Amino acid sequence: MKVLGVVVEYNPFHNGHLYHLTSARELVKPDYTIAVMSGNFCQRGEPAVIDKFARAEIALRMGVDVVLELPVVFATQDAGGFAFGAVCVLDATGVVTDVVFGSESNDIEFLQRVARILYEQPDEYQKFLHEELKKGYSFPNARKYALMRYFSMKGWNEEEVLKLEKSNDILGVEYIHSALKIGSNIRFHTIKRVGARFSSATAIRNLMREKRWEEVRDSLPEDSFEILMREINEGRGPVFLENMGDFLLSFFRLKNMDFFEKIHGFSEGLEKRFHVCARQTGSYRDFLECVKAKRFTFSRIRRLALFSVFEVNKEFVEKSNTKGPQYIRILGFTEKGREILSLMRKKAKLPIVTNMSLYRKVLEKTDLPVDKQLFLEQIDLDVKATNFYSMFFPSVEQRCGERDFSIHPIFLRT
Amino acid sequence: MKVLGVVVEYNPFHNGHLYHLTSARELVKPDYTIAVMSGNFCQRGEPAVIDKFARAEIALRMGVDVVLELPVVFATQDAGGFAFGAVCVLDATGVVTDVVFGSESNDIEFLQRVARILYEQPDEYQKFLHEELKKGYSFPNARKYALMRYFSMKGWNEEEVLKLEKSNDILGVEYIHSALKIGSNIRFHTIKRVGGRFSSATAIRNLMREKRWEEVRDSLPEDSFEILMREINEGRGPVFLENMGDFLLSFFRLKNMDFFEKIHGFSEGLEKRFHVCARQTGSYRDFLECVKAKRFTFSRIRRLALFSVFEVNKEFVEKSNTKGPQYIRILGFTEKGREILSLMRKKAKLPIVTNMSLYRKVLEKTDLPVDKQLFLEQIDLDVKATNFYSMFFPSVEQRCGERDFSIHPIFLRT
Ligand SMILES: Nc1ncnc2c1ncn2[C@@H]1O[C@H](CO[P@@](=O)(S)OP(=O)(O)OP(=O)(O)O)[C@@H](O)[C@H]1O
Ligand SMILES: Nc1ncnc2c1ncn2[C@@H]1O[C@H](CO[P@@](=O)(S)OP(=O)(O)OP(=O)(O)O)[C@@H](O)[C@H]1O
Repeated sequence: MKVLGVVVEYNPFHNGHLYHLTSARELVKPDYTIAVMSGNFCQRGEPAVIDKFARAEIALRMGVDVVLELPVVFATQDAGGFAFGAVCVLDATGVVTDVVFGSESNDIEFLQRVARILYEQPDEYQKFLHEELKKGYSFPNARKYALMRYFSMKGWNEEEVLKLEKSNDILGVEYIHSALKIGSNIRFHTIKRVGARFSSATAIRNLMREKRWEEVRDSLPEDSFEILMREINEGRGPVFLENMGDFLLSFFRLKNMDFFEKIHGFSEGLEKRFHVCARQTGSYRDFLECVKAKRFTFSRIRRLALFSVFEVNKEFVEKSNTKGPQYIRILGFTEKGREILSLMRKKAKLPIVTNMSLYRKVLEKTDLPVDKQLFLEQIDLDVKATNFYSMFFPSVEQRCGERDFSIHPIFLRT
Repeated sequence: MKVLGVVVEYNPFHNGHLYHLTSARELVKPDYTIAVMSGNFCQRGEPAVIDKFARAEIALRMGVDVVLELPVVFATQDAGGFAFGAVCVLDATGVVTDVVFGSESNDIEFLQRVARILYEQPDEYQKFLHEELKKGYSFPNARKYALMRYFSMKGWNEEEVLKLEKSNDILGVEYIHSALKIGSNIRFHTIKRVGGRFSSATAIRNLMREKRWEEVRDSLPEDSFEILMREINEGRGPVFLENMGDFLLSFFRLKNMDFFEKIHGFSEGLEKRFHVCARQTGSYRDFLECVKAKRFTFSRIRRLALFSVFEVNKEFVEKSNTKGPQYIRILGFTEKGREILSLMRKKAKLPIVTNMSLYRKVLEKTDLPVDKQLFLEQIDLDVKATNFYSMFFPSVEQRCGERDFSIHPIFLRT
């Protein structure tokens, strides 16, 4: 039988997301659909505008059967790490046969060809890559130029490689590359991205900031808007990066360069830039602009700020990017979802965590040969991120307790 | 020639402080007056309501000739550590002859008698203490009972040991004790504490919170009130603990018990209490009440919160409480003050820091047998505290830069 996996953030779940999910299901005709979803922080280094429990419920309402958390250590990395974590979780379920992602080109054959080269690492490609890195280009640029030069040597059209300047197709190549690395049999598919009625998740979050609520409503499915309003009515949203800005900036003034040198992703003089800009600027917005230069994107800097505040160190990320996620966290499922979750319990290659109050017992008793210390470090980060995030709920009445322990997986009858 | 030393916090400088300074000057008739003053955080675990540069200027205008900073590692400790740092700084100037402190008993002979016992550690006293250290008693209590039982054996009145339940006389004993430890020749004196026109510093900060400025005005010398208004009008005040509360509470959610176990001052299950209360409560006020129990003072809990965010570890404090402050930091001086500073350059036992941009050069060039690593760690903490505190200036425009480097010692002309 067929099971559709999808890799998602849903920050917030909007019409474009409904378009993807519906397209994916109609294309593949799966018996079940499983989503692996970023938690309370997304890949761009921002908080989710409402939390993962709310967004899990929306995913269920929109046609997902089971929602899994993509652990924080992957959810907040650049595309390579993000993709690797996401494919490991989907593959580890033991049931996912097909994955569909939105694509600018909608050219799956092109993406598979590129993923194969990056997987096999032919020496001519490596030679080109090394030269470009030596020339001082950043890895994404160097890889691009190296692939182009490789395409040319092969008598292919190198201009086709320009498709990899588009974010979603880059991610696509990384999903496929990850599946190749871990030996997964998952079939990958593209669907065409449309619009940016379809506003980007970032535009919609900006509409919320400006309190243009009618336009927000026009951008989201009804159940998504309803849950968004629910969270806002109870003071659990919206949550914006700028709400965390004074914390981040103040926290960096507590740290010296020695600290940042241990944090994953620091290189190219970024330790000194974090150290100096933290002391010379008075707001996180100004901080970001101070650290920012030609060779750094805002998303890279914002990711580094999250890695710093959560003390996500180099050794921990190295192990996570080698051994992968050590557990499957269930954020929610439907009555129909029970059926595929039951099969996962038989077929999964990682321990399944439903009841967080039990996760240490799950680890102690599992037959699966996981890395115990890595498991504990990974899930501790997931919990820490939730606990930190909840301090920024607008209403103080919502800031108590550990929501990973107090909120069980969302459940909806079918 | 006589130089009056005074140990002070001045948070803010009020009429009781003017009474003390006037009384001390009348008693000692000093040629010069040097204050050693807590920086931007005081001994009760709270931020100074305006910063150290403003309060140093107030001190000079009220008749102090030279203001020195009490380094943070001492300023934020309990009475023993606070006193030790303060007396070390004053003794290290090489010019201080007399120290006068406010006293509940105004009985200097008694305070001297108690410090002598603590310093000389009689056999009988040590026995009692070891007994009392068992039966679960914390040291300051076990000490009090050991002292009482000691007083009985010698045939003195043990009820008199209850004079040491009083805050100022506790400090008095510790100043004298510290002077004996380091072999200081400083003469200590008491003046009786008096108390309308006299409100405590805590009462005045609450008046400020409630915006009763006329009552604040009535509690403060004119120049003290004037500079308080200046800082407020210029967006550098007031600064209250509750302004830092969300930072502290959020920060504790980033930490596990292993972290608090390394922080100075943690014992008696306080690590578990910090950890659990941080996750169970939604505000720092609620956090503090959660941690509070009969055997804990709020001041101790508040101090521990400060040691936690500044990562003031057990070993760093143990060395500091052994070797003392490694530098004399000058916050301000008058014209008259320049004179005694000139003599200090010949007589001082620690390196003197005027220009913070030069402190590494000072440390490099000094012939004094300081601990260089400890010097660097102590002054790093002073700078960190200033930088952290400045993020809580009400005006965002005032939050940039490192004030320790941007603001030279205050110089007042006569
Ligand atoms: N307009 C659109 N058309 C088709 N597919 C889309 C889409 N928008 C998203 N998807 C697909 O929906 C899936 C989940 O999207 P995430 O939650 S990972 O958000 P994101 O893609 O970064 O959204 P953004 O910020 O608005 O660009 C992915 O396969 C998308 O390609
Ligand atoms: N009313 C008073 N009478 C006599 N001396 C006093 C005094 N108030 C302060 N002093 C003396 O002034 C000196 C500086 O006091 P800090 O700056 S250390 O403040 P603090 O004493 O904690 O003030 P509080 O919080 O208002 O009780 C000390 O020797 C005091 O004894």
